[PDB]
Amino acid sequence: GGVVVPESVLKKQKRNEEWALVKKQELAVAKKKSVENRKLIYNRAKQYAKEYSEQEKELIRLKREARLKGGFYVDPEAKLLFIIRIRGINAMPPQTKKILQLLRLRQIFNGVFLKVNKATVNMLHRVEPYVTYGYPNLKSIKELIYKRGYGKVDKQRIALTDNAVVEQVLGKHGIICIEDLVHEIITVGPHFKEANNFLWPFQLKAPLGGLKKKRNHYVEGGDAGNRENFINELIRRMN
Amino acid sequence: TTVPGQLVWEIVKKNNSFLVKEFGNGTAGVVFSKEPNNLYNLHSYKHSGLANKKTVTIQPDGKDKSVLLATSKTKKQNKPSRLLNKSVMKKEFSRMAKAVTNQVGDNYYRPDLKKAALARLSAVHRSLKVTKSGAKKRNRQA
Amino acid sequence: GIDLVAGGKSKKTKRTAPKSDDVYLKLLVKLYRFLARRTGSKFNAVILKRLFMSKINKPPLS
Amino acid sequence: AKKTIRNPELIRGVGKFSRSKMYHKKGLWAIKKKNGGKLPLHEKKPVKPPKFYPADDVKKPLVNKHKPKPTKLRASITPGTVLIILAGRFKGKRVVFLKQLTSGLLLVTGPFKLNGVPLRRVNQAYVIGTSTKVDVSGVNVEKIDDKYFAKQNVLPQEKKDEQKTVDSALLKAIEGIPELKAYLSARFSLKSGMKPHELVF
Amino acid sequence: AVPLLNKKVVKKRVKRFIRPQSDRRITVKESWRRPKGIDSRVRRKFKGCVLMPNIGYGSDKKTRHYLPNGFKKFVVHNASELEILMMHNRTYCAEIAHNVSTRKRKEIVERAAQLDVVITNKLARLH
Amino acid sequence: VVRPIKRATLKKNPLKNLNVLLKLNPYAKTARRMSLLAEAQRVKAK
RNA sequence: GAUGAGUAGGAGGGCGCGGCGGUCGCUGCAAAACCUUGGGCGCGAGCCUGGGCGGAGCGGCCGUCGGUGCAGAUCUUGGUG
RNA sequence: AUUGUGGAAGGCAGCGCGCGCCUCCGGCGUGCUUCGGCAUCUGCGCGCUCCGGACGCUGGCCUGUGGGCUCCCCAUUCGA
RNA sequence: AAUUGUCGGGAGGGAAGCGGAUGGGGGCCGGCGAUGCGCCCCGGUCGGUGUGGAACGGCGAGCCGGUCCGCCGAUCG
Ligand SMILES: [K+]
Ligand SMILES: [K+]
Ligand SMILES: [K+]
Ligand SMILES: [K+]
Ligand SMILES: [K+]
Ligand SMILES: [K+]
Ligand SMILES: [K+]
Ligand SMILES: [Mg+2]
Ligand SMILES: [Mg+2]
Ligand SMILES: [Mg+2]
Ligand SMILES: [Mg+2]
Ligand SMILES: [Mg+2]
Ligand SMILES: [Mg+2]
Ligand SMILES: [Mg+2]
Ligand SMILES: [Mg+2]
Ligand SMILES: [Mg+2]
Ligand SMILES: [Mg+2]
Ligand SMILES: [Mg+2]
Ligand SMILES: [Mg+2]
Ligand SMILES: [Mg+2]
Ligand SMILES: [Mg+2]
Ligand SMILES: [Mg+2]
Ligand SMILES: [Mg+2]
Ligand SMILES: [Mg+2]
Ligand SMILES: [Mg+2]
Ligand SMILES: [Mg+2]
Ligand SMILES: [Mg+2]
Ligand SMILES: [Mg+2]
Ligand SMILES: [Mg+2]
Ligand SMILES: [Mg+2]
Repeated sequence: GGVVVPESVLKKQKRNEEWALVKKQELAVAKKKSVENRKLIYNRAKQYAKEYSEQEKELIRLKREARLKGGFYVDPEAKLLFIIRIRGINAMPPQTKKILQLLRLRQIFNGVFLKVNKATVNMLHRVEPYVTYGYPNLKSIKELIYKRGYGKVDKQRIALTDNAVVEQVLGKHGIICIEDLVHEIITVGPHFKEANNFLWPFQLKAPLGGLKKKRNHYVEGGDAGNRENFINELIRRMN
Repeated sequence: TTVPGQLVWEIVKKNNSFLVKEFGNGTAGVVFSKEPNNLYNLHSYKHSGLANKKTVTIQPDGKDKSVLLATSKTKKQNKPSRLLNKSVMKKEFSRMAKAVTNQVGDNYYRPDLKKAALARLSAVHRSLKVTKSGAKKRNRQA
Repeated sequence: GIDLVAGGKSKKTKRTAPKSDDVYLKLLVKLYRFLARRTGSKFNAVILKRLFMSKINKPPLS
Repeated sequence: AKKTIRNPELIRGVGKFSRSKMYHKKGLWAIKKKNGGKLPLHEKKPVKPPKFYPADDVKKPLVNKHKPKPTKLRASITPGTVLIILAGRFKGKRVVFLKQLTSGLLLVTGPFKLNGVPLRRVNQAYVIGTSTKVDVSGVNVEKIDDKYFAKQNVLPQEKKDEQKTVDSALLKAIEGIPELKAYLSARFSLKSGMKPHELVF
Repeated sequence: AVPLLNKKVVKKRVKRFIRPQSDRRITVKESWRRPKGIDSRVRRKFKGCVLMPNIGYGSDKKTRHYLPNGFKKFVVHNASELEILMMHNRTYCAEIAHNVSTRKRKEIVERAAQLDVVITNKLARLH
Repeated sequence: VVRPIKRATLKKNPLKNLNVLLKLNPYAKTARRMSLLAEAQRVKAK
């Protein structure tokens, strides 16, 4: 009754369901893992949000406390910098050209974060007229990572459309969501080097409203050098 | 075929009497194959009528809107005069469609060519109808 | 402009296929292209690469 | 069953109450008790041979999740509002807005007696809504719809009578406002030094 | 026959690339030649000069070589070669070769109607 | 011994598209609701 | 996923000319060449085609070969302003 | 204002209505709480949405003085 | 082909030609642009489960099939 199914077809069909069964189990296992992760990242994001507000109020309280006692409160030195290249790639002296490459600033208006230490600060001092930098606030870090954040996966530029991209590279370091990535950058945590290097250099646009004078230092009324908290004002117009 | 089909494809894929190439070897290049046992006349190992022991032939047969359904015999690869198992069909399209499905897919002869064979049968059958009566619609709508 | 070398492209050349027209060698290459891809075996990957190599890069063994 | 929505939306897509609050309001705690301390589990909701086989596999477009929404009505346009037509044969004429049809077009009347504009559909993008309002409470146009303006020349007498019935109830309201009859009988136009971006309507 | 192609054809450039100074000199033909001169302003790409063809002008691969009618051309020299397009009548259109006799064109045109194969020049030399 | 047989997502701005933001940061919904409710109380109080 | 300047220079993939070994064709119901404000294809070298002229040969494809591609040389011969 | 590239997936994410009652802009049970609240209970089924890249409707026109054009001549602004 | 006459179109305030963008006037193009499809009945035409023959096939002695002819039944396509 009916054409006899050849042995080859039966063998292939038998293995297909086994692969389908194993493949099907992944969705159930992955779905449960995903459900738990959503609660995890939700609580971490809630915890991070509380920490940011506490730090802001903690700084205000300390400054007021010093005022009441008649002394001074020296704010902690900035731990994080955001550096933007403001000059082109023409007529590059060899030393500046090398340093900008180490900072991953290969194109004008590209931007990157940089941890603050004597080694990095001295490097930055040697490319002062080619860059402008300062201290990014929480808002700036959020906008950059959320709007123009791309992850380097296997030396490829991948848009941070889902938290799976972040976990694929930084998962072993405990960073599983974009909020974890934001927290690591802002606080300069133990895994800042991996988290920051994971971020592709930000491809910012030409500033809305333009620049004053790229050839002069920000102190002289130009645009180059350290502008401290005023980098945030520039980040709004370039992001 | 008398040698493995994969070996034959390596030999005939570059040059054979049925290979039709036009417009050079640049982007404009167009390639077709015109062996009678190539359903889509495509120059590929899948549809090749030279590099496959099991091949399907569907073409008009003689007169009276008859359609020939011939399949190459697996044990007669060295006997050209008896390689084809011809079956002349002169019934409705639905009956012919079932016969093609039975001799191509149901017996696991060339299941990968079932879609091509039915389309080939559909094209051949339609042309026979037009020949008997003549063109009546331009088939340009949609 | 972008400060890269040759637009970030590789300037290295390696054999991605045999230079020979031997039909049997190409069949072996097809066989071991499949094995390397579907198994991830380091042995298969090494075998596939050595099938591309020129005569002097495949010296005889006594 | 529930008579009102449990979670009002502060903004589009965000509810007023959190998940913890909704659990109390949904009553899942009560449902759990009635089912032996467990939330009940349900079950998932449980041809002709072709006459021609195409040679090329057919391609079907991917699914698009966006669904069109009904055309919005400009805030300046309210029932009884006087509208100025900006295009077509009736360009410049002032008509009375009656209602918005299901297609999103506006149902307007001249009225036909005053300016010769009958019951007609006018696209919202080609009209300007003025600040003049004429009462249309006594006007009944429930019988009018999109199908009333659909093709299938002499105008049938049936539509002429329908125009008069709607027109008659509107003339009395118009006559109440002094100088409104003449206002609706004259077309709007731009004179020398008249700047549209400065005009108040 | 209904063409299978559905994407619109976008021509990056419709004008031809004329050889520099072919207007000035009769002996210099219009077929493109890359200028090799050291001072050539065309080679150096000064604005307001003749444009040179480069790969950037490449047409979309999905609409490349498609005629305005929506098909690709295949040149046919007899009835037998016309039958090769039976299964590609929604993609390829036939064009009878310029040197085919009027007597043999009638056979090709008649056969193409039966196979529903588009002929681009079916009215050629029949008057 | 063979292993089992095996397109780019259009990036959207989470700063504008709500659902995209919630996909990356589920807590963003709670922050949004609290800010809206907090503002409503202040407006009513004034 | 990234990326695109290029003289001298190098290399790759292609276009075109004339034979040879094969293969598939066209032609007195009109081949080659030539002409055209006909039409189309290719980034481009070029290719396909309508019409005309002409009146007897010609082309595609694979391989292989060469006295194989011109705007210049106070270039050669011929012709013409 | 510019733009719809893709044509295999109803996936991912966030919610709503049912599966328990009430006087229904809301109310009724544990845990935690800064007493405002809370991803603490928040599972299933069927649906919705800013959710793995545009869909829908209407008209005009279809041998016309129409439409299209890479072809020809010419004009004009910019370039040269 | 250079070059020349003629007829026709057009332009021209001390060069002309050329790149790019439109416009005017020409010339050219019906694969330049469709007219089908689905479901109904009127008629016409052409073929239809189970058993008999003819020439064969797929899988490997034996199972599993289609094509063509004829005969019944079935009475649709
Ligand atoms: K030959
Ligand atoms: K020509
Ligand atoms: K040759
Ligand atoms: K838009
Ligand atoms: K038309
Ligand atoms: K000009
Ligand atoms: K002349
Ligand atoms: Mg400089
Ligand atoms: Mg960049
Ligand atoms: Mg501006
Ligand atoms: Mg300036
Ligand atoms: Mg300087
Ligand atoms: Mg670039
Ligand atoms: Mg270079
Ligand atoms: Mg072109
Ligand atoms: Mg120079
Ligand atoms: Mg000719
Ligand atoms: Mg280059
Ligand atoms: Mg030749
Ligand atoms: Mg000429
Ligand atoms: Mg040739
Ligand atoms: Mg010679
Ligand atoms: Mg020579
Ligand atoms: Mg010369
Ligand atoms: Mg030279
Ligand atoms: Mg000379
Ligand atoms: Mg001389
Ligand atoms: Mg002289
Ligand atoms: Mg599309
Ligand atoms: Mg001449």
